[PDB]
Amino acid sequence: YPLAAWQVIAGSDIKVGDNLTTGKDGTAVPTDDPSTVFGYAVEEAQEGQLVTLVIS
Amino acid sequence: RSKEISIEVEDIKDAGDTGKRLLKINTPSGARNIIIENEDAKALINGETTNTNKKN
Repeated sequence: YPLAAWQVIAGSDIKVGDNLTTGKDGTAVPTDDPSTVFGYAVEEAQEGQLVTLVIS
Repeated sequence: RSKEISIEVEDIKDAGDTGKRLLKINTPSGARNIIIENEDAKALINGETTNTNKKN
């Protein structure tokens, strides 16, 4: 069901607009190297909290 | 839409015509063939001159 945005457990602290990639245990962590980027967060989240961001 | 971004030369929108030819080239000889238009100068740089190249 093609989702435009997901809710993924943050593997660290994530700021709004941060590009995200996979982390430990499949968690979402901040990145900076295009290739690892699968989505951009739309809200701030602390480690262990869900963060919702658009795919793209 | 994403697996990896193994882009190609023609994906680089603001690359120039000579710039793309150089990026695709595999050897120094190929690069010299792109860059040096004067055939006598190219012959000198290649260390391979005819008597006509020498006169010129």
